[PDB]
Amino acid sequence: MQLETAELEKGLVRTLVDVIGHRLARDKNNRPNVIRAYPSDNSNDKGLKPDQPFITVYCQDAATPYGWVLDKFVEDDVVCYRIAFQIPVLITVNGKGAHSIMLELKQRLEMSSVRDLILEETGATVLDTGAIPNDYTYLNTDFENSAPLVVTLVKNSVLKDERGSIIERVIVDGELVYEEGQEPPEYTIHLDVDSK
Amino acid sequence: MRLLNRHSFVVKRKVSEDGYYNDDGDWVASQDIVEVNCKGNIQPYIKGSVKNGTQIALPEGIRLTDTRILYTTYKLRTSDDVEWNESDIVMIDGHEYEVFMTMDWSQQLAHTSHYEYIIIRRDKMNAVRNSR
Repeated sequence: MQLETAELEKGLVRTLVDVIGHRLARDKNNRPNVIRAYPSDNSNDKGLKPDQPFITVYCQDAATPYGWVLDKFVEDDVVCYRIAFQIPVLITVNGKGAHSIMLELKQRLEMSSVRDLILEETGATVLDTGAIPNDYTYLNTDFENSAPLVVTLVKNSVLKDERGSIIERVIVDGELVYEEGQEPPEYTIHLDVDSK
Repeated sequence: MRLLNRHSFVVKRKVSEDGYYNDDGDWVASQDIVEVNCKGNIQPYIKGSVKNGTQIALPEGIRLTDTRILYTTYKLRTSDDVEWNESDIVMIDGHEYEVFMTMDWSQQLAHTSHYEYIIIRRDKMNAVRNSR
């Protein structure tokens, strides 16, 4: 499995539709309003703001606090590497009662279930979950209630080194001497070992 | 006059001024809403950083903000905490426009006394009720 935030966001979006979809608004296709941040298509088209309440998913960054390389192994003749990653994600609810919805979303991510569905879709484990503020932003006319939350994930990624190769034959030479630097060696041992 | 009555629009005035705070602290708007027919003139408001039909790009999507200036002889009122009344609503293009500013030019001259208002398009949000 390779690590790609584009897939983690999609998996989280698909999971949230079932986990917390009953509290959200629904579009013309009856689907709950969960979307990825900064919507756009065809390199210039821009999405419209859905009907409230809705959810936004945005991946912040990715780091490797756990060393630099976790494993190096051979799976088939191609060499492989494994690396441990950490990915903080930001989920926000916009509308009225955003805090009341974020609280229930928090209380469900900690269940034994749900954490299995997340791993089934994204193949990642939930590591931490931060606090929830209760924000108000003026916009125009009326304030909008919002409630962000940060959910950190952990995943292992594997890549293939197509430039690598393996050793399958070894040739060894040796000598024996009574004294250091004895120019004609007392004995010479030549060895050759094949994998087969 | 003719130019002051070029446009016809609907105004929603909350005739009752009995809004109050519940025993739980929530706000309850005045109950009796009444529709009226009025005539005036509506033009775009060009001043400073004012935004007429301006598309706004946000991480959450796209918004649309608009604001206009209205000349009329009808006395519309904005929110007032001392008099304890709420503002009026003006229906333009099927959307709501809340009266935010007023300028009293009445009682100045015979044939040219009027009023000026700045009306801002109401933002989109979901509805909730607290009525006791």
